[PDB]
Amino acid sequence: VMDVMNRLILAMDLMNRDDALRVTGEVREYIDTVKIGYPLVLSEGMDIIAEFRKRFGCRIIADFKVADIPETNEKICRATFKAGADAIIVHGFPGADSVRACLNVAEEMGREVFLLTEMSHPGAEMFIQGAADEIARMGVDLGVKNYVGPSTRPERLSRLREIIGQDSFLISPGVGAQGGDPGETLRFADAIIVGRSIYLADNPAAAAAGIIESIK
Amino acid sequence: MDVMNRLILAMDLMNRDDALRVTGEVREYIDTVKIGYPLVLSEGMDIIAEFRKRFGCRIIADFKVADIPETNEKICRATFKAGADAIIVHGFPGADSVRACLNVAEEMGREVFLLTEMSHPGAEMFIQGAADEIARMGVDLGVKNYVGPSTRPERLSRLREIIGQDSFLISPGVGAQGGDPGETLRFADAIIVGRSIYLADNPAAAAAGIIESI
Ligand SMILES: Nc1cc(=O)[nH]c(=O)n1[C@@H]1O[C@H](COP(=O)(O)O)[C@@H](O)[C@H]1O
Ligand SMILES: Nc1cc(=O)[nH]c(=O)n1[C@@H]1O[C@H](COP(=O)(O)O)[C@@H](O)[C@H]1O
Repeated sequence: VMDVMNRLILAMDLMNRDDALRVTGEVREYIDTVKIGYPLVLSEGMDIIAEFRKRFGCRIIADFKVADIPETNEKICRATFKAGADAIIVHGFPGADSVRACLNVAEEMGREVFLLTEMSHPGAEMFIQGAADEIARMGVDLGVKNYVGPSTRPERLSRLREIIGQDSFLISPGVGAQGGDPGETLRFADAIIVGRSIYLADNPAAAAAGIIESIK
Repeated sequence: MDVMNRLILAMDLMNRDDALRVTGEVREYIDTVKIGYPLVLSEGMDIIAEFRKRFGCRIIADFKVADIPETNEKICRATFKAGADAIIVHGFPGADSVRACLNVAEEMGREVFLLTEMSHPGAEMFIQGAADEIARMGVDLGVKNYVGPSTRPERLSRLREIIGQDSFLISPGVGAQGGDPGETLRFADAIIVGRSIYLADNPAAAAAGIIESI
């Protein structure tokens, strides 16, 4: 599994290059793993992945929540890995053929898929939650090794960990701004994802150091 | 929206030169192009403005937005700043996520299209069982534009029933995935067609043939 420094992944959702680079640079002593999503990529281009690599030498997880038909999923993954992403986040809700298409590209290109089962926001309770245990089981059956589950629902995060087993790698968003607690989340997740609590702080380095101290 | 010839081109070529050439070849037959992540992630969001400049077509951004409300609002902002007229959003992440997109679209004078049931086989596993409820959620939220599957005309018909004749419905899965253009247009206002046109020997003839059948 990826060795995430301090078990802390930065969700870099700032939307301009200058701020995103500044904040990431400020927290680089604490965090070697950066999640980059569409807010930054649609604002600055896929070449932002290259810039981050060049500047920081941090692993990059492309949080693209890939959720299309198998053929389009393959293309999205190929474009994403071409750009230098280490891993990509894929939705499970569209079903097994869609997830398999992503896994096939990742195997071909020597990269990793993270399967998003249950989401962290309240609306996830409407449709996703009821499918999430089966999505997770589908992942295990497909040979998925890396998973994403919600900090905001510790009981659900615990069930996801049970389903995937201790050997699988589990990362969890919803810590801080959405209400999840870092220590409680780390009972089940290998690493926590944190965005606004760090990138909106007056001193992102101090914010990162504080979270890390609180999980020692 | 008034889609010329009820035909929307799904421009999923991944190289700017091919995408512009092929779109140029079929421009006399369309006025609406769906641009997705294959082209955007390969060539940049500036491709949208380029399509507007070259073709003056309407642009639907097929981004199947599927994040938390806060991230959804950022995605929609970036997308509309790039010049998209509309964005496709998944309904399965629930009402708050959809609402976030609706809010941004209202601010910038654009439209949200709600994707309920998808066209590929895997849609049967989780999406299909939720699709009617997702459509009723769209109705509650005041969504006027929807996407449903050409490959399952009874499911497309049901979607039309739920949303009513006044809502706008577009449908992918025509051609390559097995959906029929004429049957799909019994229920949808417009069909989305990708590979059957853009992978054709003669894309212009492919489009003209389709339009001849409908
Ligand atoms: N991928 C995600 C799946 C999810 O269920 N929840 C979630 O917040 N995310 C993402 O994680 C990050 C959470 O950031 P924050 O709430 O710490 O700011 C954002 O990039 C979200 O888009
Ligand atoms: N947005 C979609 C929802 C969907 O359910 N099926 C689908 O194919 N799409 C998209 O429509 C287009 C279908 O293209 P083709 O099958 O005609 O090549 C592709 O861009 C897909 O990503």
